[PDB]
Amino acid sequence: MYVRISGRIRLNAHSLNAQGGGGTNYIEITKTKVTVRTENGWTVVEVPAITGNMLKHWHFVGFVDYFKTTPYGVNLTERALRYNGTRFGQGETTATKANGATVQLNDEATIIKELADADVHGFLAPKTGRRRVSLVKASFILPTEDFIKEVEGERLITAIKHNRVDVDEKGAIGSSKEGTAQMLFSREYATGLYGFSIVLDLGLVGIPQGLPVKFEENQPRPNIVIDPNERKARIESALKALIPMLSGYIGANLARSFPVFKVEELVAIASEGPIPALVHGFYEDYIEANRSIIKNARALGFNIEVFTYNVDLGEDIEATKVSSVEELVANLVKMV
Amino acid sequence: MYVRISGRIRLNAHSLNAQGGGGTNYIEITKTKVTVRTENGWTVVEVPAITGNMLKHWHFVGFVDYFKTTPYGVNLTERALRYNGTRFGQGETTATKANGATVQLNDEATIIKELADADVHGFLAPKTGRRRVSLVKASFILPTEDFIKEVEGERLITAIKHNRVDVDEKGAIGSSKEGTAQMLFSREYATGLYGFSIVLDLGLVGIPQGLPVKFEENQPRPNIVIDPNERKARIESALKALIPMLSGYIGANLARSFPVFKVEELVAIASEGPIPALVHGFYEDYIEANRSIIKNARALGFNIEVFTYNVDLGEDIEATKVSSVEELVANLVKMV
Amino acid sequence: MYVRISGRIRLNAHSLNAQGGGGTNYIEITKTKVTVRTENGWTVVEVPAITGNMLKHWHFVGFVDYFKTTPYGVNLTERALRYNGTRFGQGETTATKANGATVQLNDEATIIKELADADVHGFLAPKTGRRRVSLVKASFILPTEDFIKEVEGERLITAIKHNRVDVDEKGAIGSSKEGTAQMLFSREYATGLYGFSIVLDLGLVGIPQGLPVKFEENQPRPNIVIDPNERKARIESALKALIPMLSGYIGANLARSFPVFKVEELVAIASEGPIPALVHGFYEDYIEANRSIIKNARALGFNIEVFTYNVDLGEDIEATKVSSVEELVANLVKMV
Amino acid sequence: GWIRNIGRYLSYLVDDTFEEYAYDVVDGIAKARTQEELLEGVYKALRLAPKLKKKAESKGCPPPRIPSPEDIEALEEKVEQLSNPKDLRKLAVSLALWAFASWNNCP
Amino acid sequence: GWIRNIGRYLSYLVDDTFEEYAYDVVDGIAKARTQEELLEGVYKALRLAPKLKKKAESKGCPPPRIPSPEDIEALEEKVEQLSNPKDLRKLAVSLALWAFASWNNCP
Amino acid sequence: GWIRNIGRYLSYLVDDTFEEYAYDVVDGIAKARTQEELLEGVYKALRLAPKLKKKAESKGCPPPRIPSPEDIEALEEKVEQLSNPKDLRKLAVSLALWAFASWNNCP
Amino acid sequence: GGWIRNIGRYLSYLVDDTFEEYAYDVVDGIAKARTQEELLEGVYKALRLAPKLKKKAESKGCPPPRIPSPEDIEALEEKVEQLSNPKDLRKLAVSLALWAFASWNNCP
Amino acid sequence: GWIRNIGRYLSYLVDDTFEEYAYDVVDGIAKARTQEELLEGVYKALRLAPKLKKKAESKGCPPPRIPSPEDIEALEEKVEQLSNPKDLRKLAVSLALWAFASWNNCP
Repeated sequence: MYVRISGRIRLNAHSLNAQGGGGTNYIEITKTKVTVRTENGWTVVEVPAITGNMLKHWHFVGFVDYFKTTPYGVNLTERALRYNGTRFGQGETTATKANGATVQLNDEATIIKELADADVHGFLAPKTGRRRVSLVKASFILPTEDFIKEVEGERLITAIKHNRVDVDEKGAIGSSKEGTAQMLFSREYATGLYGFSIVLDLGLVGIPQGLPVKFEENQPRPNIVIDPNERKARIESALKALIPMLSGYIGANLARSFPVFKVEELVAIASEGPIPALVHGFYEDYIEANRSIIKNARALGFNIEVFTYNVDLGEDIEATKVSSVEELVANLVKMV
Repeated sequence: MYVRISGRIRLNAHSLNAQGGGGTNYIEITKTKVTVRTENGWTVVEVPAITGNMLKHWHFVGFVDYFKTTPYGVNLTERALRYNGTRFGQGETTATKANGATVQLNDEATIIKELADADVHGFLAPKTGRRRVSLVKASFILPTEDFIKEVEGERLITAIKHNRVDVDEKGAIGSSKEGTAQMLFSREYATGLYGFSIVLDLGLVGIPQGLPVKFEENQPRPNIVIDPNERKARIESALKALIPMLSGYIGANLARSFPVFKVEELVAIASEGPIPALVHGFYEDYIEANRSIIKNARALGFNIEVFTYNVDLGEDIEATKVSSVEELVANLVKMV
Repeated sequence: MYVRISGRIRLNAHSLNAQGGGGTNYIEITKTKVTVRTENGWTVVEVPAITGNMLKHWHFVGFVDYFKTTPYGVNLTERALRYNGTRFGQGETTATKANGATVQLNDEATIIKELADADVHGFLAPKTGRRRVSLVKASFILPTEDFIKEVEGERLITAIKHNRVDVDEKGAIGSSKEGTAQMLFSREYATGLYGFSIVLDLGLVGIPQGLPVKFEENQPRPNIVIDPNERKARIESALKALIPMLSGYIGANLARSFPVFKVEELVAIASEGPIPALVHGFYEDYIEANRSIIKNARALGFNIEVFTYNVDLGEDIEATKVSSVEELVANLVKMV
Repeated sequence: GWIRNIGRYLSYLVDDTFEEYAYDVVDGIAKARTQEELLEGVYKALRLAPKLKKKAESKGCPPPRIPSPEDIEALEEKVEQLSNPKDLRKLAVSLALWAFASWNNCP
Repeated sequence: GWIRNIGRYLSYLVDDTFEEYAYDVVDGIAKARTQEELLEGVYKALRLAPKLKKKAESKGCPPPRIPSPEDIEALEEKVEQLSNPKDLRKLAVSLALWAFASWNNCP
Repeated sequence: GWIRNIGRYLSYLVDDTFEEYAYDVVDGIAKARTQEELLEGVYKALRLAPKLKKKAESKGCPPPRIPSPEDIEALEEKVEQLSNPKDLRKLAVSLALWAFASWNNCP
Repeated sequence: GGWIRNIGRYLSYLVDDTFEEYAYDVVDGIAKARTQEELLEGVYKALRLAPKLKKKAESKGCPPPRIPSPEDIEALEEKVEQLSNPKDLRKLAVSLALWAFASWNNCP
Repeated sequence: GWIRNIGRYLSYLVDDTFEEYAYDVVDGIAKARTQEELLEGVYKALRLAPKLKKKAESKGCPPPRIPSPEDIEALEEKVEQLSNPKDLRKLAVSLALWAFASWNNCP
């Protein structure tokens, strides 16, 4: 079961995915270049953004959070309990098990049947050479094009400096000459209307990549190495992992920033067969394009199911109006 | 007690979280830029705000204040008694308890066992490398969209200028050559209606982050290193810490400003397991965005229990109509 | 049945086809030198690009994906089923069919009959010398010339640093002496308005190139070693393989980058007879060149069909306006 | 160039030897979005004329230089024809670029 | 020459001592594309001049070199002929390059 | 355009060499947002004319120039056809801004 | 006129070990200096990392980096001002770009 | 004449023990009509220092030696006066010639 969700969200006072400071007193958010038409030729502007790697890691955190409560939660990597996104590292041969056992890196079927995070997000063991591509693909989160076009430059990143109080046992504040630590570190906070294009394929969950099908009697028999109930639980956990991602649990510095989050709109498509990924919501005319992407795909012979959040998508399209993301994932988990 | 609360508060005549000014005669309230639709194109406006660091520190102050009274209050860091916001220095290896004992900074299980504030707010030891994610996360305090948009200008800030008078033993004002320690000391004063969306993942208290769940025989169990009564006391103190937060004990310049405070409305959800982060109250229609986030959340299998103050939240949703803040805390602590 | 496609596709925050570093923490994006006319005389500029080899590999991946669902999916290679792009490396004489059967390499007709990938994408067997040129040609992906004219370069590239958080059982980063794997690599991300051109020479599927005709009594006829249903299914799968190119499944690092990838405009031609390829979309003046090259070609007596998306082609040309790429592939598969 | 004369007066209220430190009005003039905001900021800056007139002599300083009534005409005619936010913001920032300069006053 | 003085002043915002690390103003001045961005970045940089003046005696360092009114009142019309971003980027980078030089701010 | 005579009259009650220094009327002129209070403020400012006329000869300088009745009348049809507050307050703040300058009231 | 080595010594701190600051992008941009404007931009990008190296050198028992003197900046500015031809601009850029990779004894 | 120390470095990019096979740098340094392309080629060859050093480090045998900064200025202080290509050839070809020798690096 493959599901593609893309939409527009509003962020304010967020500082997700900063470029760090390297031990210095200035930490700034990641920025990258985008191209806009601006009715005067395609110009390139630099805007704040959060990398897809961090979004994928937060999806993994949500997945491992919602998989523990499942009775099949023993089949998990012990390192993944503390949200350590390492998989197998570089110089590793035996992977720890949440139960306390050990897993040999080879025999990818064993890896996917015993570790759940490696099943969904893939893994790499270079000591032997085993690879498994991630079944969840995350895209960048850029501010939407029309917002940049209609803001007319006028950068929206504000540098707020908030200190570090160091009260000594004598109630004194000094410098490094006495053994104290007093720095007024500054952090960059931003805002704007961003877009997300989370795409995730779950048809290969529990399916080794060395032999997806068995061909017992010349039939495309899926090669599931785990219990079907376990596969269903894994898919349900992965689908419910979108509950915290679109509720505000994405990004760094949640303790002191906790981005002011609200999903402005989104569209999601789900199917059992392979389908084109929906265009990102960063572009201004994505919605109409997505409508076509739906309208001309159902007639081709795909049983695409479409859910929208306050998105019209015209008419004559079997689209379900979800009141919130929670109702969306509730609809998705029914067809697993 | 994964408790999420968000609401609107009428912060009138405050000066919380200034910009420091480096000690000159002019100091200003920190400002950040937020996006508003205005129904004719999204525009960014710069308005006063309260950084989440300040809110988290004041939560820590309330936590230690309400944890000292509990007989289990011995396990507090020495620096925490004086409300020192620091958690661990850049190059220190040991910590001092209230009674004067010494706590090592390795095997963070014992650190969270013998320390209370570091257990519930997290810490960081650069030398040994220990870390702990904060169990209390707070968001910015921003003026709401419906208010920021309908003012149509109205700079809010007034910059009242009040200076110190100094007289010597002869009743002489003095001059600059004699110093007399006179400065004009102009300060900015703001107003408006703001929102807050602080969250508390308190269900992980007293549990080491390295091994959050132990496996006795292929079955999960929480790794409660501390006594269960100690855990209950810590949870009760953390919940009651919100009482001197919605009463006017947040920010700085309390000795002179002490904001004229009142909670206009609020909604809180306690539940037991991982639940979606409640959306911020900064947006105008958040109530609707909440009415569609808890009514359908209960359908997925979440035991969400919702308390509301001055918010209808429909009628089909079983919402407890709380009349104040501290009895909301009482309802929250009834389920310990 | 021959197909040619060209057009302009917009890319943002893509990291497709980097040099990969190999033995360093820097992941350089591939560069190539292109000739820009310019009013000051022809110059050469270094721009990011996607090699055609990797584009062809992605087309093969899409072809396998949409050919497995076909009931005739048994005629695939074991390596092809794993997306292994190698075909009959040196020193080997046998092919492992996905069914587990063994296919000899002494005859081209048998290979193309029992192996779909070798038939469609060509193959080489250095041990026995059997060769077959691929039936799909892919050109490089370059930023369009007028884009370079308008942006004056701007270096069109950013570098984003990603860490490898190595948290051990004790929660430590290490000092490169215990066995830790914590460092900080970096990735190169680019954007721009690229141009693509794909040639589908689907007229020899199921037809060996040694003896393309039979001449039973001196009249031409195709030499097909498969039943017409197999040829139809192969052609339909190849045509549908363009869907996971114009939707965003082009490039590497899809787990973290997943290029934003909106298609901007496109023109496609399709005819049974041999047709000249269209002008690649990199050139700014390719609309008029393509218009002339289709008008005159139709004037010679070629029964070509023209599909256009977001391009006018004037009014004299009888071309069909296609709303989106899946509609284009539907129209293509409608005419055999 | 018709702005340095008023810029000197603007700098008179944020420098030493005059004890004003009214950063608020200068920031309002510099950070002006609409022309009404810029007019209000300039009005507030020009409001503190009489306070600084006789205080300079009481502190042994030459009288401060009010902009001549001629330049108000030019400023008004310029702000009337400047409606776009770009040029208006450019003028507003250029008005107070040297508000914190090193003008030699009260030797 | 008219760039060394302003660069000297800008170098005071990032250096040893003078504990006020403001990389935002330097970044905005260097990365400015249009005239308005450069002007507002310069205004933001000069807004901290009273802070540097106050901090000079607070640490015993010599008083900072506040730019004279002459160089700014020349630089303003030096800016107001640049119709292409290519000639503005070089000016901005020249302005912001001196901020990271080994100046003897506090000998 | 009927804007300098009223500015002179407003300045005549704030400028030096006089005794009646009523900042209330000039302050309220700037802070005006509706027709009724603005008309009340201008009328209140004009009612100070007799005192200025009677004190003009106390110094021997030429008497202040009271705005002509046509100038006063023009304001009625100039303000009656303004409905938006943005343009209504622009004239209100311009009237107060024109009061502060550096001419000579009377030799 | 002798300042090329002075700025190359500073530039070499962005590639060598014992610093954990592998900023190859700025070195490549300076080495690929097509025109004077983005050559100056690359130099500014290299100089922006000066505080990081300056403060982290003392954190690992190493001498502070030899940040180029304002005289070096003046020399670079005057060299760029008189250069309007890419012919010598290429060799000028390569001159200070090549010193980045050298066996400097930064930490004994 | 400071050729062996750079000849070994250029041989590092072609020796079979280093399976990277970057022949473009050798051809670029060998085929160099003028100054700029020779300098660009030697810079390209020098840019692969991390590759060589921590690819040989991963192999176990001792790492390659980067050319010392002492003779780095030696190349540029002599190539500046070699305007004539014919006299440039005598070292341009030899730089690549010394890269195809044995240079036993590590067993």
